[PDB]
Amino acid sequence: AIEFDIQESKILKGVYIITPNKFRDLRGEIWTAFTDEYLSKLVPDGIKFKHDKFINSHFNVLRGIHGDVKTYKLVTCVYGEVHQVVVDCRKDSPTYLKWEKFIISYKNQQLILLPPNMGNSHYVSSKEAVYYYKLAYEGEYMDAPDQFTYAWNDERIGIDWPTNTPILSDRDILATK
Amino acid sequence: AMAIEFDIQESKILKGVYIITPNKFRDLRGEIWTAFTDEYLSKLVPDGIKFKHDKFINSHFNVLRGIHGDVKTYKLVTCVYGEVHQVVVDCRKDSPTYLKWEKFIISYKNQQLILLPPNMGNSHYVSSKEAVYYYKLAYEGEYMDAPDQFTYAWNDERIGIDWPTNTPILSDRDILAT
Ligand SMILES: Nc1nc2c(ncn2[C@@H]2O[C@H](COP(=O)(O)OP(=O)(O)O)[C@@H](O)[C@H]2O)c(=O)[nH]1
Ligand SMILES: Nc1nc2c(ncn2[C@@H]2O[C@H](COP(=O)(O)OP(=O)(O)O)[C@@H](O)[C@H]2O)c(=O)[nH]1
Repeated sequence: AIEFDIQESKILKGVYIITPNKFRDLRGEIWTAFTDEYLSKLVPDGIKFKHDKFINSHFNVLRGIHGDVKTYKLVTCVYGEVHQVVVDCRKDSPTYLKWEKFIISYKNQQLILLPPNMGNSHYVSSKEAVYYYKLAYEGEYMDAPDQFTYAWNDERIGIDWPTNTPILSDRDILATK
Repeated sequence: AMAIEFDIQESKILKGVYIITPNKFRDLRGEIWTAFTDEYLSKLVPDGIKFKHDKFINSHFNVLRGIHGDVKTYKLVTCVYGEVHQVVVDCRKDSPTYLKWEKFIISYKNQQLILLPPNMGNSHYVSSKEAVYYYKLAYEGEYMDAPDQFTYAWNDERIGIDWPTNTPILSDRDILAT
């Protein structure tokens, strides 16, 4: 019954697009976002998905670009719509500072796996959105002080966003200067 | 850095059922919160049993789902968008509260995750326009799909659940139980 299509990105090595199946009828939809059996093999042995988070954001909010040295992230949108943008922040990568966009609609389920040293960002194109992500890492959670931040509009990255005037946290503003 | 926190209270009326309340960082952009960590919450289920399965149910207004359960699955349930009337039923025949129930009205204003042990009846009713229902499942071995689950009628008079309507939208499984 439960299934996952798993494709590697054609642009960024190590980034995977996971597409679950669902039971859909007129009443709504039911689906499995993760099982340990099918998806734990996306991260190397000894590192476990052990942390689930949600971000409720309003229209025109942009969060990013955030990353750290050890955390794998499995991300999606379970209500509304986001422009999810993954940035290659691995300095030893031949695609360093290239990016890939997924427009993730809660009607079309797509989970994106980001390895460590990748930049995570998203922009809310719907009225509200709910962003779900699982984190896999060893040891303590890497909070804001232990993360790096690239500016949402860094010209070296050149991300194509739907606006020039998003709503940004003070952290995400600070990175523009 | 606002630290990740969980308040954990046992239900005053159904032994073995826990109400988990996370903290949140709220600002003008919206909200960020942690629904689960292994470090804080794995101790809600006995040793050897792991939360290993995450599911979502997107439903419309007036949809009722339930009452579903099985012999071995622990469930950690909440609503991450909209509002549900979450109702837990004690389906443990040894229990002195067998077929009693407890309601939690769950939304982002009262962000609340409910832990159900095995042999408990899980149900919810969607009181908002749309809702997203998130739940984690902990169990050993294979997933228990619909044929290996029990079903009590949403309106079973022996249970006597107070729902906001007499005319919910029901799956054919949940109708069959009438
Ligand atoms: N792909 C997928 N299908 C699911 C999931 N959960 C439930 N279903 C399907 O939803 C269908 C309807 O569920 P339900 O009405 O409770 O039981 P049934 O009518 O007796 O099968 C079943 O065929 C399940 O296999 C899931 O996580 N993923
Ligand atoms: N309570 C809680 N706070 C969190 C969580 N995740 C992040 N935060 C906090 O949210 C705040 C805002 O993050 P952000 O604006 O991106 O970074 P900041 O501006 O440097 O604080 C920080 O203080 C984090 O510690 C969580 O799961 N729960």
